[PDB]
Amino acid sequence: VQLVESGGGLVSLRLSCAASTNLRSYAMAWFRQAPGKEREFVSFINWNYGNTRYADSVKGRFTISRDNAKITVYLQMNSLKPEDTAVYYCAAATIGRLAGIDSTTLYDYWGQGTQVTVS
Amino acid sequence: FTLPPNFGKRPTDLALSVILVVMLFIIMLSLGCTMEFSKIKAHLWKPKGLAIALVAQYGIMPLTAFVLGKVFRLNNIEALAILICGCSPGGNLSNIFSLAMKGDMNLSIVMTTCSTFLALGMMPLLLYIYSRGIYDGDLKDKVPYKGIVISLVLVLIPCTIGIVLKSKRPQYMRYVIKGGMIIILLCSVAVTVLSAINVGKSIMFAMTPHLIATSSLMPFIGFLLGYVLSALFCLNGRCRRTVSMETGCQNVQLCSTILNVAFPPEVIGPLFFFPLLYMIFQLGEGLLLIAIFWCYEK
Repeated sequence: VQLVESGGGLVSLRLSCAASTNLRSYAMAWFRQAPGKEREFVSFINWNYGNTRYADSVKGRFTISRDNAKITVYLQMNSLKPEDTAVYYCAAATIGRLAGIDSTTLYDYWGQGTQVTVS
Repeated sequence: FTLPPNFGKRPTDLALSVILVVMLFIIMLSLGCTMEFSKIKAHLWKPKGLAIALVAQYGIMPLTAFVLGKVFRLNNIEALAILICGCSPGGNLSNIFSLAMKGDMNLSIVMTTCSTFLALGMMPLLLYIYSRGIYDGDLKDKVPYKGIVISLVLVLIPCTIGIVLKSKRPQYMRYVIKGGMIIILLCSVAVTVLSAINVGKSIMFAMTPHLIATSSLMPFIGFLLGYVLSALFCLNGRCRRTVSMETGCQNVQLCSTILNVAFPPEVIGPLFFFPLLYMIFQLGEGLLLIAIFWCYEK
């Protein structure tokens, strides 16, 4: 019943996150779990509006965008670095609460998970 | 896209508030010269006056806000922004609307200042029954307690000093209100221009079909549903227009203080503009109600 991702292949690849059920989320963000490491924040997007806040390293490279019609969320990547090899974990936020965007406590729903590898 | 400008900026964001206090101080002090205390205790001692109106916004308006939430299936951020607006006490800018409505102006205070002292004790415990699944943490600390007292007292001073002028020498009411009409109109230009400088530019994003719908029909239901329960429940026919303009009208400058602290500002986006936009339609709905009940005289 969790969110569904696509993409994530050996290597500019764009990967989608579609909600597997009709749910109303006020914000959806992407997270990345490095191999044998804590998951790090990567990108954020508001749902009604277009607010976005990328992470430190990824400020210019990646781009997160939604579509009006469908409920899929995208994260277009460009200029991949060989340190980006990790397993990206799409996240959704249903109920509002006081939690940091970077922190994972804000997000009530998580994703199936997909692995991105580069060379 | 976003809300680019940052709030709490000294150049313009303070001019919205450091001038509004001046705007409100003289206006209500000028408004304070149409009330007699000797019959105020008549309104207070027998609670037939405030009871219908106080219940009309602490047992009825939250339902209107909560029903619009579940029915419209709004997300748990806007479904909470309009609920916090619903629980908000009687607006300090509602007392203006009783004057143009020929309502019982003395009963306006008895349901404005007395219905704000209940916001301290109701709203913090009025959210547990309405945010059971719309917010995870507690709202106990997010409510601006010290922002209501410094708001009620800033309202209470013109409420009493407004009538006390009729005790030493009301000859100097001529010397005061003759300029108050002349002077306070200069402030409204400063209030209206600065708003269009800072926050008005990014308003275009804020509008939303499922957001204007709540902000347009909620001040209307507050008006009408506040009146029928007023006049029909044996209360005076001419006094009912005082309750009607108090149930629908309510402050939203208190809701904005909660969203600033409840949860992060990137989740908000330009949802900060809802209380500003809510009052625009709150004011707009009334300015259509003013004419209609000014038609019945003619």
